[PDB]
Amino acid sequence: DGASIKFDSICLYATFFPMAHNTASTLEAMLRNDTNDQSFNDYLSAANML
Amino acid sequence: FDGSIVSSYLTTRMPPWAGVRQNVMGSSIDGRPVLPANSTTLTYETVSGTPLE
Repeated sequence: DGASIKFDSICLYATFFPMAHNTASTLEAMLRNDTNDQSFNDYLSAANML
Repeated sequence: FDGSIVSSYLTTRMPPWAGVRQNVMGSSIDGRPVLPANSTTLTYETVSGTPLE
C-alpha cells in the first residue's frame, strides 16, 4: 500500500585506536603467526530445518 | 559621542573563522535561501531535502 525508499552514498566508519608506529608492527607479528589466529563463533551457531 | 576612538583598543588576538565580523546572510555560500549568521535556528541541523538516486 504505497511506500518508497531510495539512497545513494554509504560510508565506512572505523573507530579503532590512535596507535603507535612502534608497537603496531610488533603486535601484528604475533597474530601473523601460524600458531595464533582470530577464533569467532556464536552462543547459538545452530542450523535450522523449516 | 562615545568613549571609543580612531587608533583604538587592541584586541588580544584575532579570531580564526569568518563570522566573527558579520551578521549578514544575503551574501552566503552558493545558496539562494540561507539561515542568519547569529540566529537561534542556526544551532540545530535543519536538514534541507528532496527526493535523490
